[PDB]
Amino acid sequence: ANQASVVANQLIPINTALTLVMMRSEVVTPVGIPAEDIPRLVGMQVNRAVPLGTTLMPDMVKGYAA
Repeated sequence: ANQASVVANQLIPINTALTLVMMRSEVVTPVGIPAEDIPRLVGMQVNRAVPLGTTLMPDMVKGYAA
């Protein structure tokens, strides 16, 4: 119904370490990384450029394991 995922709040350049300003929470389909995980995502690097509005998927974050 409303499992919310992490969505890019701005273009996140390749290899950027994620900061709080970059991540918003939205109910999107397909479902991505749960919005509850935004704390854990801080400081983790993205392995591809992530355009504004894209859902962050598990495979996009180096070192992400849930």
